[PDB]
Amino acid sequence: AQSVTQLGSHVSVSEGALVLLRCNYSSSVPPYLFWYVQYPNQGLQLLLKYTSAATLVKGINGFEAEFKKSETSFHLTKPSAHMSDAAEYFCAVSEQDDKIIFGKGTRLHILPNIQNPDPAVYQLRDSKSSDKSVCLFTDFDSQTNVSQSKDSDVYITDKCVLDMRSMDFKSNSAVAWSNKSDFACANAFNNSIIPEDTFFPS
Amino acid sequence: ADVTQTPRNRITKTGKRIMLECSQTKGHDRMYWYRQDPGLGLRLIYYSFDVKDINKGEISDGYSVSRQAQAKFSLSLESAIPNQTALYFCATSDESYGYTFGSGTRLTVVEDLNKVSPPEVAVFEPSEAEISHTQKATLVCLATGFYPDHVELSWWVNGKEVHSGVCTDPQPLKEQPALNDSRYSLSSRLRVSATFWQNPRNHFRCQVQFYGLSENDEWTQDRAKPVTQIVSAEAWGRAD
Repeated sequence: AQSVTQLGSHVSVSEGALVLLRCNYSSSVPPYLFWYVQYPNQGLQLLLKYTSAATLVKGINGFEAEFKKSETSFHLTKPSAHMSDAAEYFCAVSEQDDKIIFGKGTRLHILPNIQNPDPAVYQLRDSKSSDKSVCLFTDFDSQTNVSQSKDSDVYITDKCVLDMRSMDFKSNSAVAWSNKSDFACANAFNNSIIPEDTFFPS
Repeated sequence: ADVTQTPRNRITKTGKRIMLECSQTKGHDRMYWYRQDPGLGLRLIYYSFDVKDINKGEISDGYSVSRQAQAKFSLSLESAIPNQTALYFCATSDESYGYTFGSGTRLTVVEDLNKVSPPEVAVFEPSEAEISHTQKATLVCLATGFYPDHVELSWWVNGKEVHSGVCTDPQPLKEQPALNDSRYSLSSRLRVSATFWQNPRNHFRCQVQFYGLSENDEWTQDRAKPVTQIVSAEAWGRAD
């Protein structure tokens, strides 16, 4: 009879904005409630828990959650979204006096604040001998998304954000490649809506 | 509660009995086996409050367990099938919901070991046009033609692992999406300053750890036996 519900498998937040991850439970009697984080590649870490006691609970790094019986809620918040907050988050509940049951998880995607975008498609060459190449779509802001290719011999990856700590510099990129003789980087992203000012060098 | 699990990574053929073992030092009464799958969270398989006390969780079908000792809780796949591919976590609890998780077992079940294949890995050097336009330089690593999807990719600069300036795709893509046993590919980017790329003394290596066959596995093909191994590709900096 008891369960826990997280809303949205994947959610976005702007870099710097309030973080809000929602959890609701279905137990008649208030349960104990838990929020775990799983940073990429790693196991589960407890952030905070409601174990009757205080209604407003505090975790590391600004995380908090308020138990609200009247709306059967235990939403996780943090005041400001940082790129390091990218992870999967799991709400969990006590059940049958003998276990913890886990929600399905929500992955938090943080959209970097790119104030000076410089969208571009570049061609890169194999370091070992090669008429072998890939195309790199890079430096676009977070209004651009990348579409899967229309052609079964062209491969296109999801966008990914890197953070060059050396220069305090973040950027988006997606990669495209093909074995085809007629594959040109000018055409690699034709199935995506790209910025009108994308740079296409010679 | 040093909670430990064995094995850490395993590939198995379908139709085999496979055992995962959980051990603890704190001797808590309560022990649990969960599986994690994308979009489903952690689902309970079985749990135990003492030796010879066993309770089904939500997904107990296809598994059995034994609580051989206060310190040990074993999970078996009775006859492995592909949808038992998952990350498996054991846990202990105190009597106040204080959970301790093991660090996980990544298990992949394949129908046919003949299809196992290590990746081919290549590094693609930065565009001149990027360097001129941005004064930054992005290297791309591509790992292709691997099966199953059971790899770890890392970058190494002058022999030291680097995390800054890196982004690796969160999941590999299927080379042939219509096939149940398609091979996979994966990309990663490493971005550095143009100055750093232009130093011919700097060495850049993409490393892919592949998990495959063990020494114990039969291999009947002429091609290389696809054992667990590292495959790398490299580039040096280029003044021109």
